[PDB]
Amino acid sequence: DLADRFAELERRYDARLGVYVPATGTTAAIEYRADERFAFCSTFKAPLVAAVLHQNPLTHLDKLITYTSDDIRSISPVAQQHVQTGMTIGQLCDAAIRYSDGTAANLLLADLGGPGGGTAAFTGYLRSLGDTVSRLDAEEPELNRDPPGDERDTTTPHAIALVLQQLVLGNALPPDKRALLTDWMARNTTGAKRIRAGFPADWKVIDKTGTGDYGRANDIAVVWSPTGVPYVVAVMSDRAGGGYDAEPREALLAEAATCVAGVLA
Ligand SMILES: CO/N=C(\C(=O)N[C@@H]1C(=O)N2C(C(=O)O)=C(CSc3nc(=O)c(=O)[nH]n3C)CS[C@H]12)c1csc(N)n1
Repeated sequence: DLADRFAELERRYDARLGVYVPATGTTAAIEYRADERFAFCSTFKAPLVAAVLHQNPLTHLDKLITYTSDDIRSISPVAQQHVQTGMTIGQLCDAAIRYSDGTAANLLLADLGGPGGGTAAFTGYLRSLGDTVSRLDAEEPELNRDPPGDERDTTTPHAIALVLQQLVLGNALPPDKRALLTDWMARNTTGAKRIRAGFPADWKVIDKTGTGDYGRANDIAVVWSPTGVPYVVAVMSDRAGGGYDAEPREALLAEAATCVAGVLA
C-alpha cells in the first residue's frame, strides 16, 4: 500500500527512508522504518532551544555572550558576523533555528552546562519528555560524522515526532514561551525544498532541517490542513551505500511529503 511507495522511493534515489506521523483522533499512524535509528544532525537544534527556554525565565534571553573566531566550527551564517560584538542568547536561539547556525547551537549547549559541553544535559531534557531512545554525544560539527550503525547522536522518526508534538501542540512549555519557539520555526529559511515543497501551498508548514555526511538529510515539521487540523511529520534519510561523500537528496524528502499529504487529505 503506502509502504510500497516509500520502498519505491528508496529504490529510485538509492537511500533509506524513515517516516512517522503520529495518529490523530480520525487518522491512524503512518510508519516506515519508524523505529530505526537515524542521525539527529541539525534537527536537535529545535528541541535544544526548548531546553534553554524551559530552564530560564524570559529575562535570560537578553544576556549577551561573547566569543572568538576560534569558536566557529561549522556553517554559521549569523555567528560569523558578530565575533566582535557578541550575541545574546535570544539571538542565538534565532540563529540556531531559522538559519541552522552551528556555532549558536554549540554556545547554547554550553549554556546548559555539564559534562560533554552540555550533551548529557540535553539528553536529560529529552528524557523529561518521555524520550528514552534519543541521545546526543558530540557538538558541531562532529555529530554529523558518526559512521552508520554507530548509535551515538541518533534518534528515530517515532521518538522525534512525539517530542515535537509536545513542544508545539502539547503543554511542554508555558504559552508565552511556546509562542517564541513556533514563530522561529515558522520563519525558518532552510527548508524551502523539503517537506514544504511536498505539501500544497494552502497548507501551513513549520519545520527544522538536518543535513550531514553519508547522504543524511532530515526534516521535521508540524503542518496544518486548510480546515485547520494539525499533523506532525517526521522524515529522515541517509545514503550510506555511497560512503562518507554521499550526496544528500532533497527531492526524496519532497516526494515522501507529497505521499503523506495524499493520505491526510
Ligand atoms: C523565510 O525566509 N525566506 C527568505 C529568507 O531567507 N529571508 C531571511 C530572513 O528571515 N531574513 C531576515 C531576518 O532574519 O529577519 C532579514 C534580516 S537581515 C539583517 N538584519 C539586521 O538587523 C542585521 O543587523 N543584519 N542582517 C543581515 C532580511 S532577509 C532574511 C527569502 C529569501 S528570498 C525570498 N523570496 N525569501
